[PDB]
Amino acid sequence: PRYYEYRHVVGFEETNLVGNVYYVNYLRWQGRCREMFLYEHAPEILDELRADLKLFTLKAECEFFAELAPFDRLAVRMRLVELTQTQMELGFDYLRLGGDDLLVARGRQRIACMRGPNGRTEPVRVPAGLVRAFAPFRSAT
Amino acid sequence: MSMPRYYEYRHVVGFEETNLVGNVYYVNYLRWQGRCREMFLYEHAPEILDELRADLKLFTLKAECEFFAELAPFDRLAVRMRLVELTQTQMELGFDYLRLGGDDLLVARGRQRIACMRGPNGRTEPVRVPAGLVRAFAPFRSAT
Amino acid sequence: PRYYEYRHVVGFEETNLVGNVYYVNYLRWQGRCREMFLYEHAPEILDELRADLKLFTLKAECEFFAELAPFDRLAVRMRLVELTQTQMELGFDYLRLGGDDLLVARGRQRIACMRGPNGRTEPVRVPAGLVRAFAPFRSAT
Amino acid sequence: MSMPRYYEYRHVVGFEETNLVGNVYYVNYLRWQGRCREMFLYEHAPEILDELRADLKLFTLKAECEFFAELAPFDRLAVRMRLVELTQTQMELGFDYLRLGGDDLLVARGRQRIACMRGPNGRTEPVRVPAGLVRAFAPFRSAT
Repeated sequence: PRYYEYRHVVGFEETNLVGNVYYVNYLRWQGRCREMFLYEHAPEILDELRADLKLFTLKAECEFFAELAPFDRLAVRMRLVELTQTQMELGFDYLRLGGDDLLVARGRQRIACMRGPNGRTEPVRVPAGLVRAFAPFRSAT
Repeated sequence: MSMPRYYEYRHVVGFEETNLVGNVYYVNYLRWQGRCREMFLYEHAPEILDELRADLKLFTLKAECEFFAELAPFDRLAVRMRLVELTQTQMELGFDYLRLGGDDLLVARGRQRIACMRGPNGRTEPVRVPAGLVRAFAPFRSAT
Repeated sequence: PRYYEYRHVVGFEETNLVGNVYYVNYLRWQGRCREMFLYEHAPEILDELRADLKLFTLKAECEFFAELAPFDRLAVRMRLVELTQTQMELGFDYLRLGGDDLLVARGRQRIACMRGPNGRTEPVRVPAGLVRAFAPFRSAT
Repeated sequence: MSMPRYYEYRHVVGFEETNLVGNVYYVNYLRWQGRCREMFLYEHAPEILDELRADLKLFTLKAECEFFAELAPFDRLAVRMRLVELTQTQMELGFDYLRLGGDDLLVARGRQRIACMRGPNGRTEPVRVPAGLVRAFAPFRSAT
């Protein structure tokens, strides 16, 4: 279990006039996937994130290979690519679950942990709890 | 006067774009890329809509953004777009995000790769970038 | 079972600087709830909705009684208020599921079924399949 | 010259706002109410932000919209807002949506009820509408 899975049934609001899913939604799903991971494996991070901790997204990207239709069942699999003192690089595989599974997109995010008054924040070491939650996903043993 | 120009999209940050942290949720930066590129189309090649309603599709092959600072509600944003690369059937767009103030602060940089296609939704074949679009992007084409 | 239930865990993107859920999201959940109802009870409507059928929202409204926080578990219960020849009035109860359940909002939508070229559409009788799917929700027997 | 005026928010419809049907997804109309009301604040009472960051909260008690026509991508929209009612602690805003063309077509009408509050997030007490805000809305106050 080296990845976290977020499942989603595509809705009409996510489509555009061409009939497929508008590209922005793929980036939105990265955030949804990453926060559900926190909800299920490190809920304590919200209290921090509701306090003074901040998760700053340094980079967000997605490459698209195929299209998605309304009501396609999607599985976004998140993996930990790299964990540094203060940052985390996350990888996302987007699978359309059907008669057969199809990789419709692949993305990445780099996030930095930070604390301090808005405008006067500084990078902080990845919270111990989050590092523990990442245990099964870390390449390092 | 023939120096490559950028197409500028200006936006005043609202509250819907902010999260509990107090700054702009990252997704909005990618949204603004689409908004910027479509307002460019609206102003320079509105006739592309008729094509987009028929069989023409602008398929985004890649979208990315790197973030350097924070944006707060009511901040004045300027998204500057340039055509950085044009092949037979694809276009690469560059986006520079600036917070307008005394000193314009670069808050992020983005990029998109788009492929032109025509065909039965699901049975699409690549097509050469529409002539009208190529001409429209001409003045905003970056050489470097 | 006179209502359909859509469950959702509130995420960070749905909050604003004040820490609660931005009001627009409540209206978005009505659409999400109504389409998941279709997905589970009248999936054939998509094929129609991907063809020439159109669900035109004539009215959408929501009244707010309390606030919602990130990661609160929400239950949106949808009921059929009225079913006419061509229209449907839907009611939505928004419950925050916690130690105790709290009614945080209540909304309504009126939708009209229509067919025809965009700009030249006309109201059509509610599709037989949808009427059947509404059987357990109809006041009429 | 003293006739009640409306505050106008103009928006060019984009592709993100459209659904597979080809018109604007209904949710966007409610979005535009917030956008319109906040741009009003930005232009007429920007200092409210400092209050919104501290303890002031604009709680939306009710939001509604009725739809009469369709809006397509690239349509020019005008959302006109008026203060329709002002009590000690609440405000009711009216929104008229028009598609701008030769003949401006009314495509929808909306309304919002907002309550002013201050206090520990969850332990909020109602407060009288801020003086600065009341004055800012003055010229856009509707009597009927």
